[PDB]
Amino acid sequence: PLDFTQYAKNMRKDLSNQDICLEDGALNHSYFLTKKGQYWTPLNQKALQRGIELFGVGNWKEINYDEFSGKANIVELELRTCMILGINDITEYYGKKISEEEQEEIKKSNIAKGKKENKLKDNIYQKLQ
Amino acid sequence: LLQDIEKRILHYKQLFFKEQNEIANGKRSMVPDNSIPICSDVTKLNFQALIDAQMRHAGKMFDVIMMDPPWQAYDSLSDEKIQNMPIQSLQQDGFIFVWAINAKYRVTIKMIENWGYKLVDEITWVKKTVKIAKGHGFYLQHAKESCLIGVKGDVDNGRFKKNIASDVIFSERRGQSQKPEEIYQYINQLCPNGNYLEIFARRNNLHDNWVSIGNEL
Repeated sequence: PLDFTQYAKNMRKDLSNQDICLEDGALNHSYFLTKKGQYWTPLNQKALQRGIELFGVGNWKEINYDEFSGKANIVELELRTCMILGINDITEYYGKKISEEEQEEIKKSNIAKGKKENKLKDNIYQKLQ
Repeated sequence: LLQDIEKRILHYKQLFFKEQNEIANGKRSMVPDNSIPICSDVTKLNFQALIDAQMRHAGKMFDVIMMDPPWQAYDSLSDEKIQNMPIQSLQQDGFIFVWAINAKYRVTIKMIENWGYKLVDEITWVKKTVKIAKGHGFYLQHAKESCLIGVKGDVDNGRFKKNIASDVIFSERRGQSQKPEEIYQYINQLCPNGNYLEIFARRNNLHDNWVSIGNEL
């Protein structure tokens, strides 16, 4: 005659760090699959996207100071950028600063092309070498 | 070989692309949904906030508490700081568990008594090879560590069931350092569906209905 599940939420709201649980107060499994201290927050995702628009792809050292203060694995960036553009070889886009409007298109475009070619795995287009 | 190394790299990024994708799709955490992890350092922690909320959403206090203090596990807190934690506020009518390395065994005793507990039982944990444990004991080699249990208040109440568990525990040392799973079962015998706490808690050991505080969560 106690609902533990509800009890969990309100506690999780005032007690647990913002990353740990969702606004509703549910607990977000994203934080818990990633190693601790390595979590990639929505908010600093916006920052990656913003960083590409300002400094361009493969500008990580320049991009890194501005948006991720320490901050983050230089590799994680490039891997995440591969995701933004929907390709798995990001080489083609390097040194080009791309607007958020355009990252959306490239990703949209790259994926459609991958789907037709039947070389899209995990929602990322695979690129021939 | 350049070609092989180039090969692994792309094979590897794909997993990430896969995983980051499933996560997007709601892939579950290992953690049970009902657990309530909190990340803090106890020294930093104000326990008032925890008490206010617990009273607020349960109108109750913790049935059980557990501990693996990081004596000078192994996060090197000042011995006094552990001792001087305000555990007494945290629970009013319940059991406490605490893991004492042979070095701290007496000191631990003195510690629970200070917080007002009465020592009633000790759990023993053996490390079966799968069957025996090799420990570089100061006088006698150690093949166990042990959980010291103390009580305060009325457990004559229905919730705690006497004679429901055993002193000895039998498990392998998974994910060392990791405590045996079966402790949480044994706590189910003692308490069924009771509000539990744990301090100094690892990510691996989170369970439903269990509050947990550690700085690695």
